[PDB]
Amino acid sequence: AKHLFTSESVSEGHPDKIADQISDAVLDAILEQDPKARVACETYVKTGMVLVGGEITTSAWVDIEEITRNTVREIGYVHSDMGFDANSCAVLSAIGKQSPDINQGVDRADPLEQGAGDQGLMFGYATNETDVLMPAPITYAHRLVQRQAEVRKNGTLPWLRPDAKSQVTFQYDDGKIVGIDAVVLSTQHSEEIDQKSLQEAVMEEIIKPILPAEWLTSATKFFINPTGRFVIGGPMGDCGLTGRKIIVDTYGGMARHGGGAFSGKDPSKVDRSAAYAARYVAKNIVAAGLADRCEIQVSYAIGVAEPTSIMVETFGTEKVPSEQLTLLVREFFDLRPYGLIQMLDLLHPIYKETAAYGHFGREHFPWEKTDKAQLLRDAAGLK
Amino acid sequence: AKHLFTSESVSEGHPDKIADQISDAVLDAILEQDPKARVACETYVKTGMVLVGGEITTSAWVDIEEITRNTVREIGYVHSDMGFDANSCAVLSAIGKQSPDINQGVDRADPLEQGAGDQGLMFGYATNETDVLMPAPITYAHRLVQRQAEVRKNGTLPWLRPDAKSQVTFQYDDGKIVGIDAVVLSTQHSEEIDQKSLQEAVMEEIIKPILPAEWLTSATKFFINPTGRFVIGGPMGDCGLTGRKIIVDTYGGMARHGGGAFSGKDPSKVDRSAAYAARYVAKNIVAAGLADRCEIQVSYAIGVAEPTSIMVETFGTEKVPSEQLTLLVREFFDLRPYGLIQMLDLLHPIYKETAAYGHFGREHFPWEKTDKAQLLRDAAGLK
Amino acid sequence: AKHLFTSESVSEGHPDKIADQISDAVLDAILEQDPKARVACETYVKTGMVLVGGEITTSAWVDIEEITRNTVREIGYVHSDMGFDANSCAVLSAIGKQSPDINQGVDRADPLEQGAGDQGLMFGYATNETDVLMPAPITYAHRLVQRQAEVRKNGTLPWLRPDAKSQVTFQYDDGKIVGIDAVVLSTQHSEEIDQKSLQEAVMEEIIKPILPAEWLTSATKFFINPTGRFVIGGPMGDCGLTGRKIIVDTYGGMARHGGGAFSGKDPSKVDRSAAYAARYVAKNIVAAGLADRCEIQVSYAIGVAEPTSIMVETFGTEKVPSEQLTLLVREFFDLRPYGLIQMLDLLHPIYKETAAYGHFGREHFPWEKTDKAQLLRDAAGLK
Amino acid sequence: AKHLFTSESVSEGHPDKIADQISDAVLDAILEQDPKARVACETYVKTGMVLVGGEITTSAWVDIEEITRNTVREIGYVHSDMGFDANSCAVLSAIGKQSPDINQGVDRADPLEQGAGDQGLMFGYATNETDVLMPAPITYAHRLVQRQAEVRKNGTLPWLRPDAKSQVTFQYDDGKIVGIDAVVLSTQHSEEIDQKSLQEAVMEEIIKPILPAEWLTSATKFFINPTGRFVIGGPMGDCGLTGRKIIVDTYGGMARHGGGAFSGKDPSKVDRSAAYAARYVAKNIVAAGLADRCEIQVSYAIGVAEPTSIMVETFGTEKVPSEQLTLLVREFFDLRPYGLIQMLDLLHPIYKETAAYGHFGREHFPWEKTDKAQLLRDAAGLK
Repeated sequence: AKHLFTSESVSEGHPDKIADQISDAVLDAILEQDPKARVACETYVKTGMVLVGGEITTSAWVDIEEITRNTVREIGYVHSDMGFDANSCAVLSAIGKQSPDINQGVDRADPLEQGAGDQGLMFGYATNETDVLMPAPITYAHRLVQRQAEVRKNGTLPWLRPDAKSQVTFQYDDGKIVGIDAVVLSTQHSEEIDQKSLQEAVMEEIIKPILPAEWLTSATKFFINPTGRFVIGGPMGDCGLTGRKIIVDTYGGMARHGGGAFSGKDPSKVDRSAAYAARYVAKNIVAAGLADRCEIQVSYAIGVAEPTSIMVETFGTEKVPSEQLTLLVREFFDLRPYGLIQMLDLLHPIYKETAAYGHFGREHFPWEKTDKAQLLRDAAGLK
Repeated sequence: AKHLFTSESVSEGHPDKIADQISDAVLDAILEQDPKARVACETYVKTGMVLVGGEITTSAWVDIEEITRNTVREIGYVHSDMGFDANSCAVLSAIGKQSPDINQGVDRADPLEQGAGDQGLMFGYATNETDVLMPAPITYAHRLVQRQAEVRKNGTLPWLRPDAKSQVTFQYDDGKIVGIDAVVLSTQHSEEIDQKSLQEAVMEEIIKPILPAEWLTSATKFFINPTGRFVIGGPMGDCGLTGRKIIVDTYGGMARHGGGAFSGKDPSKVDRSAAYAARYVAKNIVAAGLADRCEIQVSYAIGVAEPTSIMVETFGTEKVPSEQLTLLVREFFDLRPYGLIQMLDLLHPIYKETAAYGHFGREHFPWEKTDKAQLLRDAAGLK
Repeated sequence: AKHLFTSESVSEGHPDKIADQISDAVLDAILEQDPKARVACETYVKTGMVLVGGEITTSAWVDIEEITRNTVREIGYVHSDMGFDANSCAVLSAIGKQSPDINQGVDRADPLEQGAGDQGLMFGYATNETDVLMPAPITYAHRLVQRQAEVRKNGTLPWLRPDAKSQVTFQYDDGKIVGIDAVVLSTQHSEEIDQKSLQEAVMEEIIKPILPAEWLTSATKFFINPTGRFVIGGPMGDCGLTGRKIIVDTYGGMARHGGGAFSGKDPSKVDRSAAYAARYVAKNIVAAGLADRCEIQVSYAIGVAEPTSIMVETFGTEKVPSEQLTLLVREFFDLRPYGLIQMLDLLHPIYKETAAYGHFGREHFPWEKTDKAQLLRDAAGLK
Repeated sequence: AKHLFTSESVSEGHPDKIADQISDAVLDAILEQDPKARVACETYVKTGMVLVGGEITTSAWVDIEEITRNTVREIGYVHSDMGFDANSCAVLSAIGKQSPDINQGVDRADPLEQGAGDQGLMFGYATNETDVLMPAPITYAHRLVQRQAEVRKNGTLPWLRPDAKSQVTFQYDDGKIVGIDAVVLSTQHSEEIDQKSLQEAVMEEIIKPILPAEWLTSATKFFINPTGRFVIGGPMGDCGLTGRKIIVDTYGGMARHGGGAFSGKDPSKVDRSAAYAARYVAKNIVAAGLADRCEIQVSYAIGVAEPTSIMVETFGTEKVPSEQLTLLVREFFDLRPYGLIQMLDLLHPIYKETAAYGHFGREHFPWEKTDKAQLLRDAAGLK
């Protein structure tokens, strides 16, 4: 039953994903020295200023002027003829520090893996459409621009200044992907490149090697780079702030995504840590037999680490009844907040990368390493 | 089978909304001198500062320093131990004024109606779930703390500083409406009101005579601020950020959401303007009997008028098989970008009411009026 | 009786003189549209931000983002490889606007050329050592860098990025300048120029044509460009704010300079307008006979446009007694504040230039046009 | 012959000083972890904001956000209708941390004592004009509103908000000391005190028992705030600015002043450090009988230890003909830059007391101690 869904992934580059980078990048050293830190990181960016604002609390003492500077080096904005160089661009910073004690915090927490957390409604999903478990669109969006960040940096094309937007559409007939409608990839590029050669370059080294031609029709629209030219890119003309690029980070479109800001929270801010657990259970369910597609919802108000809701659903997919799914899950991996810190050893430095390419997708994440998966087949049956 | 859900909200007090309000307020005040300006602003607010940074094209001159200022005025913030006073509140303009022809990022159509925007994805969702064709957990969340305001200006309960977060937690059975499981208010109270004291006048006056009394279980969990001492609130401690609470700005958690910029953009920018129109399509596709819970996707590509993908699920409940109506929409809801503009009488200041309390929700703004409805039933067949 | 005094003039370029430029440059259009405006203009500059802050009040409505941008074009900071380009450098702005009425102002003013002004102690001086009336050092400081801004811009040397510091020393034996000890001129320059050629270039096209060799010894030290190289210049590594480069603007060293911020005040701020009158009388006295060297002091508290003090002194120079000097002066050109606005027609746009090269010195200033000069000889005698 | 003078001052309340205070406070707090850091900061303050922007080299980590904050605390600003509260006051770091070797601008000597700085000019001036060898119009200005503070913390007159401008207006005859002509206080008063009411407790308690009563004419003009309603004061309306009140920071108006950076620089930067030392030379060259009103110039050139010009006028009154003592100084006051450092025991936090109320003025800081004095009299001849 015919559908053609779409998704956008923007690469590190597009100002919102810069922010995400500075944000967590203050967070990583402010964690590496003190993983018990509470930190958030609302970076604003545009034109000449990276404002790294927000509130911290660690033993650690992170330098911000270079953290900020440095990842703007890293993603590659270096002379003005692009649009803000890493190095004559002010970092200002308005980080409110409270002091590092334990007691009157924004909750109070006391036996360790009980009693805790804050307000937000975090969904999870994984599904079998893909080789690893993410909906087919955001994958062949994210991947696409991830070859863009391979094929600038290494020296393959010398010309793709890295603010790249990349959209993709899949002709959803049934359960499977029969077709894939239009690949929209715009990429910023030097004054060197006449468009016909970019129109050519993109399709060799960025697109064709990562779109599986077995789907690729003779209906499928290449829309590479459509508005004239792109030279000035990154904040030079536009404005960009922390992670309101929030769909692209977690199932581009397909995620019931219950209000939630991803990068730059330490892991006691539940909107993030708790929601990774919502992935860890969903995938862990899916590839292990118990259904063709799994989604969870988990939800907390402030305080009660006894979680206010577990809305598991499959949409006509399940192995046992919809109820026994829930049943198994609950007994198997507790999602009280300081609980999920523990399950997958979170506060040690895995962050710069969660900003930029896929917050879950690359098989090296604590939330992504499917493990207590094959331990689900056994209580369903041996499957 | 049965489910629980949750849907948060924040008042005109929560930093993120206060910011968002200001950005819509500059959008708005830019339109009063003319509507045809492209204009996006983004604020960041916290502590002692609001920076209204953005890129504006317009012949309007509006002095942002006033607009920021009496907007924070309209949120009640005066004697500073209420978080930040809107008299000392610093104000920084970083809005880049471009006049009506040399921008980076323009290029266009021939008649008005064939133009094209920048790219992305948008959805909208209806349901006679409750009154309006909102999925009324976000709505009973919202409505509940629509009353925090009513109170402040109406004198009656006096000590409420502006902030309100909230979660309604409904349980749901597979049809229409079962019972409340939990409901919470966090208002930031006066210094003067005793903790237990506050709870009750809340109970017997904010919460109940909003939140619809038929469903009241002997186990409806009632969290009036399990923290209590919400007092240094407002724009302190958590920072502002324009255009972040997108979910509670759009459809409980019940929304399939696109990445994106609801507040702070003129109705060219099809981030917002497609996803307003996708309630014009949704409410209507319910309102005329032909389903009972649509969600139509729209997407667009930059440098194209003809959109790239449009899909109206029907979570069951379709009173026409399917590709019939998805021609009907194609027949009389011109999804071409500038088309929408003219469809939704969108070029007017209208907008500062948006940032507040659902964009679609309230019966006023043209995005929920049942205009094109019986014109479908008699069209998809003649019934 | 031997002395060797020094002075520094920095060119437009050195961050403090940038500021001075942005400052008055907001002031000129905010005057051109409304000369009755009160405006001040504390621009901060460093690295990536020009902050143009301060308070205004006009009918006018000056754009600031381009004013700010534009004079950073003007003095020539254009690609990053210098240190902040005019155009990916944020201008932010925090200009506090009051509204344009007349009554409760920071004084109250009522018949026109009476009753008025504010607190400050403004000295004036002119003397005969120079062709026009300024002490010999600041002249052969200012002039020097003013050939630097001729010999970059025009295309003579293609290489002097314009943040130039220039110091000069005069062997003061008696009343006259018998000698001139050391010309210290550092100038910023491309990676093109090996120093020996700069060491050569400077002495042809910048120094020798403007130091009168008739003084120039074979003792006189050229100190051109001494710390290694200068490439990055202007705010790129240092920080710069409005007119605290305050000696160089008014008799580099030799001015009793009674506390006072020059650029970017409109002319009801007495520290500036009133003090120009302190020049208009001193020069007007000097070249017209009545003494070899004249200095005045004038001084006001807030309010009483009847000026609290007139400390005229010559230091053993006078034609009549020191007293009759005062006597003539008083009868001749009144220095109540709204008085001196009038004498020399000040509020019409002469400002961008008062920041940068000499606040008095170039023979086209209202304060500098000596006129009621020859009308002093007559009441002394016919001399 | 006779003269009038004037000398202003501002308290720890006037914006410019409040800023200056903070910048010296960061300088200071940077020295506590080590003295050898080059460090310059500059603040800008106003309304809701303090940005401590600057360039620091140091191994110290000091968190500016605290230092700015409890400094504005120490200026008394709390309940916001007193101008700006120092709890909501936003704080922005733009201090560029460089570690101990690759800077733009270093290059140096071989022993410590032959090093060189950046360039400029400095003067210092003594007189047993009144007690200390200050020209005590700035001093009776200063001293007078040194008492505004004494009062606030001592409880007695309570309603004084922190701001004080002031002008003493002395008349002078050609020798020692004649009569007061005028004296004014602008304090910013409470909302509560009646205008006439305030004047008198001012009169009979701030002004008199500072300002030395012998000289009290039947015509000493007494301006207690001819404006009266000074109330919205502090850092509002006129902006802050680090390092601007240089005259009232240095020598009435009676100072020959060099351009420059008294507050906010470590004692390398011979802006400040030469002009502290030129009171060590001045006070001393008076203190040992050999003149009664010196002013020695020093200057330096960048890339030279040996200074470029040094001159000790004697406005008459020289008890040694001249070039004799100007060898003596050359003999035992090593004016070579790092020399001074070691001469003036300058590498210590000392400094936040400086920004307040004369740099030289008070008998404590080594810049007014009569160390080398009788060691001259017996040296310039043996008397």
